[PDB]
Amino acid sequence: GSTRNGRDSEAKRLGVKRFGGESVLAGSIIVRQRGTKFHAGANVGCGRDHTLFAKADGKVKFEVKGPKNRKFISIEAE
Amino acid sequence: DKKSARIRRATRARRKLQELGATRLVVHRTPRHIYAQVIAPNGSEVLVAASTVEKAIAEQLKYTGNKDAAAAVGKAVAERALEKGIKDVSFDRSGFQYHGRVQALADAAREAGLQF
Amino acid sequence: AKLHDYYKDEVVKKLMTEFNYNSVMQVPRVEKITLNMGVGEAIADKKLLDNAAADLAAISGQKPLITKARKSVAGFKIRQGYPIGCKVTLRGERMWEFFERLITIAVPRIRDFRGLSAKSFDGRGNYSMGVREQIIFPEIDYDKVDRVRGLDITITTTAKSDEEGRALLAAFDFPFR
Amino acid sequence: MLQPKRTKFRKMHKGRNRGLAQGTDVSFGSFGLKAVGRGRLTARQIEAARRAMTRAVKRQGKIWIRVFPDKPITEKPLAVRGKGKGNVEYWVALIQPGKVLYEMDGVPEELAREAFKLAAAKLPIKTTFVTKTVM
Amino acid sequence: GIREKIKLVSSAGTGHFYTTTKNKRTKPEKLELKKFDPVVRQHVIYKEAKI
RNA sequence: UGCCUGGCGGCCGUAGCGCGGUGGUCCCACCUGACCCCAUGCCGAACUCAGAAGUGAAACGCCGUAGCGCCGAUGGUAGUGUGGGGUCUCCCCAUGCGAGAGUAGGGAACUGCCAGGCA
RNA sequence: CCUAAAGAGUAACGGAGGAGCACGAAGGUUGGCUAAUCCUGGUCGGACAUCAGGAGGUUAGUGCAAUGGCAUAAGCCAGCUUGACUGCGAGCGUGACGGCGCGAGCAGGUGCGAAAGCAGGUCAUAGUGAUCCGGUGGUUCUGAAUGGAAGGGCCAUCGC
Ligand SMILES: [K+]
Ligand SMILES: [K+]
Ligand SMILES: [Mg+2]
Ligand SMILES: [Mg+2]
Ligand SMILES: [Mg+2]
Ligand SMILES: [Mg+2]
Ligand SMILES: [Mg+2]
Ligand SMILES: [Mg+2]
Ligand SMILES: [Mg+2]
Ligand SMILES: [Mg+2]
Ligand SMILES: [Mg+2]
Ligand SMILES: [Mg+2]
Repeated sequence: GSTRNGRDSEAKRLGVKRFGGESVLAGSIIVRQRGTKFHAGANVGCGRDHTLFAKADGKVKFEVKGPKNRKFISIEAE
Repeated sequence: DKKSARIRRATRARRKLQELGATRLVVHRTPRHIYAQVIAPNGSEVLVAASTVEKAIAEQLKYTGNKDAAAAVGKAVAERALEKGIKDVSFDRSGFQYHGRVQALADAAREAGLQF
Repeated sequence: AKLHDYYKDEVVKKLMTEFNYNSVMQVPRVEKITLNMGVGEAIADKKLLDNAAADLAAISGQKPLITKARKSVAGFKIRQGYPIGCKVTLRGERMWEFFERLITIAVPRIRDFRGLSAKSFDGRGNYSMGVREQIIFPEIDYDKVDRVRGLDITITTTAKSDEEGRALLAAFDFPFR
Repeated sequence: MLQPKRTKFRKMHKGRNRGLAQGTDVSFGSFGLKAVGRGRLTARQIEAARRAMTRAVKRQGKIWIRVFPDKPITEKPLAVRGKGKGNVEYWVALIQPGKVLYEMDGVPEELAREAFKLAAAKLPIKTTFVTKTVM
Repeated sequence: GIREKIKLVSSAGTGHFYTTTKNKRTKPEKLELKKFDPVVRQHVIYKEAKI
């Protein structure tokens, strides 16, 4: 016999690149993600692939806001 | 419900203005009255305000909930804003169509000298 | 006009005593009367619905909305976005004017009429009925129609129970059996 | 022979069988057969033990089977060497210490003990007779 | 692989073109879009032509 | 100063549904018209405008009530880092970390800015 | 997608599925809107068509697998449109490399919006192929004595 499986795709190296309290330059990618597991907070942008990036220098801060308990990432200007 | 449906309409723009960090000119409109507030970027600090519930403005008017009243409140809020010295604001229609009374208020505020 | 003044100046007081309401706003009001021509045979020939719409236009005196299919159904051979009917909503003046022509003129002219049913209620006091022929109304003529077509009528009311709904309609002398 | 009517997947990782059981109380009947050992019970073993148990009570009272064989086991044919996971041959329930396997009601304890003794001889796992507690 | 490549040519007569694809069966009519012509540095009408 | 109402934030179900009671001077809501500004893939329902006869019914707000949702200890248990051990498919011991579920119990929110009415 | 051991990565002729496109709107923007399913009543009409109300609360939808997302909707509808722009790009992710990806902001010119603003294609992740040789258009480059031209370069693009 044989197998009909045997396929996979390359790993995409998603996930958090800069954790809480880390100092980042503007432009720095904070998280790579499929869809917005995290949402952009203050001084953070969301790219077309839902990458969150710093729009300003400062420290990364994770926070849960709203009734749904959504995870936001923001940059505390420092 | 109507109010909840309007809060929904207002959220996108409000969240956006919060992100930009703009001084808002928030308008509220009822069948009988129309209100106006210049709220600071932080969002928990009213700088100036005006309304047809205020007797200073209401005494001069025929009816409080019409275009002509809105025009008056628009002039009122703008003058008080320029007194403190604000000028640059962003209009927040707060879920109401930019039309009729809301438009009238906004037009009057521009003509008065607010920059939007 | 006729039934509107008839409601305000008579029917209000009757129901104020009957059910013993406190406020006048607690009294039931006829919110809207909705028509419906569920033309499901227009999938082959669309002209059937166009002619049906023209008939419904004359009856109500208002432009009909062409309703679409909500989902695809294999049993009836329909796909989503196919026109399979047309409704009309009536509020204010055109509501009463139609309600006038319904009760007095149209209902008696039904072929082999033996009173309308009084069991047709949903639970929240909203009546329904099934008109068999469209020619019962004065606007439509017997000779001019190409094919006979029935239609549905639904009378939405600001009611809570069925007894309050039938009591409201009974005040307008609605043919019951 | 007990077996899921359908499954999302045909084949399952071997996995492991650590921990103590859930469902350690006599919940339905008055008397239970409880696993003291750890292992796998095949559908055939569950059936063989059921039959012995049922016959012993002469189809009097009621018997619950608390365990269900929902784990598919594959095997490779003879004289095969790789070339993909084997075919599903049978089904098992994973048993941990404390699992109540069977319950019984509407018989004397004396008869229940006998029936469960006959059932236990069909099972690869060490068992113990247990009774319903008030709390 | 049905959509054919086309070029949109500038109406400014610069010879500047954009390329895109087009389903020629479904949409036989010629594509026509105002696009930025960098040679004249103006938004001008671009019209479809053969690749 | 206090009470009530509106608007904008802070705080995310101990803040939600239900059940019982309660408010119309102002405010808010429904409500009254619609030729118009504007609007319906039909409809002044909504949107919108011009109004203020009626109404606190619905909605909205406020007060009570564990009836739910929900929150939730303590202890124990599961798991587990390091070291050691056994009867080693799985466990135990020393030490550190320690759930989930459940139990007692709770729960009928809290707070700044501006404006208006009332005493 | 799982194996994958709660950062990334991670093998087997391990366990399961998909791609080799589509779309000038299915892109942009402004304004608006909110699902499935069931219950009750109703011409033809039936288990299921369309109408009304209630419960429900996204159990729907998303151009195509699966996963992660989506109500401020990323879902649905309409108006006007071509930003599916040109030159660039602080900074960052990911690769042995060739490469691949995210990107605020700057200049020019544009669309939508009263305006704040948003727009360098599409909810995101597949839809692909180096170099050489050659073709087409452009070009303030080169042009074997000189002027030209051929040929070459550069920019855009195509083919097997
Ligand atoms: K579009
Ligand atoms: K559009
Ligand atoms: Mg993967
Ligand atoms: Mg494991
Ligand atoms: Mg504890
Ligand atoms: Mg706990
Ligand atoms: Mg990992
Ligand atoms: Mg790990
Ligand atoms: Mg390795
Ligand atoms: Mg799209
Ligand atoms: Mg020469
Ligand atoms: Mg020469």
